[PDB]
Amino acid sequence: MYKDFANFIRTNKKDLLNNWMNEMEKQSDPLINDIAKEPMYEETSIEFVDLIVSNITENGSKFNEKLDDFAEKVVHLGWPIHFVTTGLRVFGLLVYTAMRDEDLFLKREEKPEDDAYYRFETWLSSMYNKVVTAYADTWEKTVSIQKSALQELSAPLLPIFEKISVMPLIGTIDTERAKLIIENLLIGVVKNRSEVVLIDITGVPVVDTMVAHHIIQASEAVRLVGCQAMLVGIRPEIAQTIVNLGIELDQIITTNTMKKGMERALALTNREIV
Amino acid sequence: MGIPILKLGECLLISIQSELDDHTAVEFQEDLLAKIHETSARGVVIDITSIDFIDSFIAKILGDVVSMSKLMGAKVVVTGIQPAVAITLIELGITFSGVLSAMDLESGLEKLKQELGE
Amino acid sequence: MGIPILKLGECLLISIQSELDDHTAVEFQEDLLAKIHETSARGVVIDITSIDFIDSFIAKILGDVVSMSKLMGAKVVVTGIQPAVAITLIELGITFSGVLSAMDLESGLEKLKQELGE
Amino acid sequence: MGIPILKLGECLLISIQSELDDHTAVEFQEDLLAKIHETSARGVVIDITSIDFIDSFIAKILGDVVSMSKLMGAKVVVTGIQPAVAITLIELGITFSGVLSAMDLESGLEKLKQELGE
Repeated sequence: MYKDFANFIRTNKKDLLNNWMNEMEKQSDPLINDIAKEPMYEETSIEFVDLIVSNITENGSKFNEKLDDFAEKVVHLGWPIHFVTTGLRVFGLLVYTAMRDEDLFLKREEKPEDDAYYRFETWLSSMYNKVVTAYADTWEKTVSIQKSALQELSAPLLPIFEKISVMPLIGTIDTERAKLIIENLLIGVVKNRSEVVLIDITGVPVVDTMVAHHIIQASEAVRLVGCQAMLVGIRPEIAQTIVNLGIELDQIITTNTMKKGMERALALTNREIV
Repeated sequence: MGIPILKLGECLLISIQSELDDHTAVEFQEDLLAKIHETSARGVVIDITSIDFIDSFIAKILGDVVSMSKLMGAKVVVTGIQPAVAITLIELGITFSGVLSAMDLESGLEKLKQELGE
Repeated sequence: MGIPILKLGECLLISIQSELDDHTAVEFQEDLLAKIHETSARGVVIDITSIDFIDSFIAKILGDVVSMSKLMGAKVVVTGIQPAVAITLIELGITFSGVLSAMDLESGLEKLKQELGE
Repeated sequence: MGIPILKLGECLLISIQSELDDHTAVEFQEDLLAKIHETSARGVVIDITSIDFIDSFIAKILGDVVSMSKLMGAKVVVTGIQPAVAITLIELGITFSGVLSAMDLESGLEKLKQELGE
């Protein structure tokens, strides 16, 4: 039941206000005081806790949307899952204290039993479950969109000259980025015909053994398709790793920087320098 | 059946449209060798565009075919080995495999024409 | 699967290896038309050397294909049409079959090169 | 302190006078890499005249330097690796060690100049 539960929430709201004034001291007092004033936070809390059980014992769509709004507001406000968990813990603490003091349960009886005594905790857990369910949706969505953006941005082959396809990569290449690089480079050289592909290594902070191995294999595969691969702008740490790999390092034709890499590629296409 | 030897311009063009391993490998190698010996062509041009799956078998078969053709004349894999099979070729059949022509058959004909004009 | 259409110098090459009825003729005409439509080639070259027996139906199919391609581009039956198939093609499918070489692929390719370069 | 990096013309010159085993080897490695990354010179020249005794570590480090700055430009080990150190380099550091100029730094500079001019 949700009616008498709301009738007792009419005082559990003041109990939770006491809970808030007890809890605000322990964690981030200046931050909480500065970001929002106490009366506004208190009224938001009582709105969140009072209309949850205003429906007929089943659910409420409007308050579900309000709970999602509260979850996103507390995510933006600086209350992660840990802070909401501390809030739930202090909620339980002050509910227990009020039970000791108020002693006014749901069902009318000269001495009520454990039924409502634990139905209170079950309803608290249900509210917390709904809150955490609404908590992670926006975070997962933004993680997904950021992952898609990094997936698309790692291998820009769009910079293209006449018979030249310069491919700059600047991020820290890991396993996934290395596989993405090789896949996109091969598919692009397939789609767009070319003769020289400049791989701009200048920018990557650290390349481990396997990433360097896959980059050299990318160069060899591009050569095997029929296009010279000029690995341009390699930095001494990457040279450290590449030679320490121990593979043969004569088929790759490197270059100090794209300034002269472009003109050397044009030199390969003898009459394209003009 | 599926090994279309074509002769033109004192060269030879061959094409693959079968995409299977065993009979393609054996019949292809024997037929290409038999023709390149029977008709004296300096440059033989091979096709891989249709192929979209390669294992170690066909990879080593192509390597041996290129080696033998080089043992009788100029050899080129005119069409770029597709990426899904380029990776397989480079992991196991580690070879330069003659000269290449960037998935352009006409480009390979031009390359062999200029290399035989000298 | 058995028709290796090839491109070189913005021309087109065909290779026929097996004869069949009601499947190969129709699939061949459809594939050749689709190819010559998607990639614009002003000269297409067809091959018959392998075949050694043609009835009325294949002869009519080849005549229709010749006129078909001539409706959008010059073509040639470059390959020697063998005496039996030549006699049958005259006897039932009465058509001059456009410009033809019918000696070997090289001769017709050279003829098309010299007729299209001008 | 022991790594006199000199830039003259469109080149880079180095003279070695430490012959120490580990510390000088690594500091020379790092200084040469930092200099070649800082200033872009197509040819770098290394001197080994002062040295007459080299163990495995220095030979490996020198081959590593050859690969290192070959990944960004041509080079010559101008000074003739002395007979003892040459033999040790062969028996341990098995490589061609880039282009060489055999003890005449004028000859090495001239060779690098004519290689860059063309």
